Amino acid sequence: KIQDSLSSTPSALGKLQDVVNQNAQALNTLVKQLSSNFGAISSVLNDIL
Amino acid sequence: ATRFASVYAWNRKRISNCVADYSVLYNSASFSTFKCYGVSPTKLNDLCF
Repeated sequence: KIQDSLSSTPSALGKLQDVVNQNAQALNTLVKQLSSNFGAISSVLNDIL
Repeated sequence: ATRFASVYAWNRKRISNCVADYSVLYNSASFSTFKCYGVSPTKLNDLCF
């Protein structure tokens, strides 16, 4: 039943999917903040220099 | 240009697909005020637009 429930139901692993997802969102959010301008003339550091 | 357009109907000459020798702008002294926002007023030659 564990084999079938985990293979079939994607939300069954939500407690682990949320931690991996929060880390993926935290790093993806951090990189999108590297894509965020924050009030500067440009968000890209190599072009600013 | 020998003659330019007036300030209400100012011309708009788009430049593309060539090499832009910004040296004639950077080293020139006839420009009374070169007070330049956005990018550095001297080292224009090291960017692609």
